[PDB]
Amino acid sequence: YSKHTPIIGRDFPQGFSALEPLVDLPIGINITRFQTLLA
Amino acid sequence: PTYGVGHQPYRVVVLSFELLHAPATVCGPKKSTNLVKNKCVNFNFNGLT
Repeated sequence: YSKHTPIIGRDFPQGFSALEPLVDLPIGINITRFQTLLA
Repeated sequence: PTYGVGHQPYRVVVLSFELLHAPATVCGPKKSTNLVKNKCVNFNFNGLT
């Protein structure tokens, strides 16, 4: 699920905004760990 | 070049189907009908009946 909220100038905008469904994929993978990737 | 029912070459394809706990992402070509409005009908919309 995700949401993109425009940024004004303060960063981390305030207000309630719900995330919207983006992707739902039938992989069937057991997930216990994850890692973040930077370029 | 020798021919006969038991002697000609034959091409065989085997479709071996499995089943497991993973989601089944493959399905057949579920056939739809046209859309009927303003009448009392039975319906099935993407599995909702």
